[PDB]
Parts: sequence; structure tokens; C-alpha cells
Amino acid sequence: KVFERCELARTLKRLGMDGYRGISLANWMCLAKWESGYNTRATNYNAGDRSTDYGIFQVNSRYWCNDGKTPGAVNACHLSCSALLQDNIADAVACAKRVVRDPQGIRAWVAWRNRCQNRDVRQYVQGCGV
Ligand code: NA
Repeated sequence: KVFERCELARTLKRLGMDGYRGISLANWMCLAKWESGYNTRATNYNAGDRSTDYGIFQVNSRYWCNDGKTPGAVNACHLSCSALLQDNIADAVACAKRVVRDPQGIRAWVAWRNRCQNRDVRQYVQGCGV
């Protein structure tokens, strides 16, 4: 499923992402935008290390979910990576929450540092009623 901007903003809000571990809703929107373009079935293989990024938040199989084919990987979210490709983002959100519980926080995603950090991210939620 490819979410519309405001549809996603309202969904993330009801799933309790606004201010989760000090991360504003607009930051989560900026992250999803740059990671997958609001696409829940997005996948990206990293040939250099044999891992794959899954879902709307593009979480890596080496640490967050299990896909079986990634060498020396852990499954911190305790999920099959298939769970992160559903139209319903409940599991993807629960796993994104686990990621930011680590010291790095939102900084764990390099894309956030590149396109979201220290920028005016208001535009991602403006007019959505959240
Ligand atoms: Na894994």
C-alpha cells in the first residue's frame, strides 16, 4: 500500500508515534517519506553486506527482523521480515518503536540525518488535522 501523506499522519498518531521517545510526528513522517515514499512493500537489497531493508521505515534484516538469509543477524523486533511488508503497519510501527529505544534514537537511520535533521519538517504534517 502506498499511503497518502495525511492518511499516514493520522494513522501514526493513533498508533502513538507522536512524541514517542521524544520524536515528533513530523520527524516520523519525514523518515517514512525518504525511506520508502510511504510504500509498505518497499524492499532494498544491500549487496555489499547481504542484508535487506523492509517496509515503510526500511528496517534492516541484520538487526531488526528475521529473513533467514542474512549472515550473523539478530531479530530485535522478534518478527519475520514478511510482517513488515503488510498493508497494515501495526507491526512496522511496533518495530520502529523498538529501534528508537536504542541510544542512537532516530539517528539510527542515516537518511533522517541527511534529509530531516535540523530542517523545517512542519510541511510533512501541515493540513492533516493531527
Ligand atoms: Na535478522
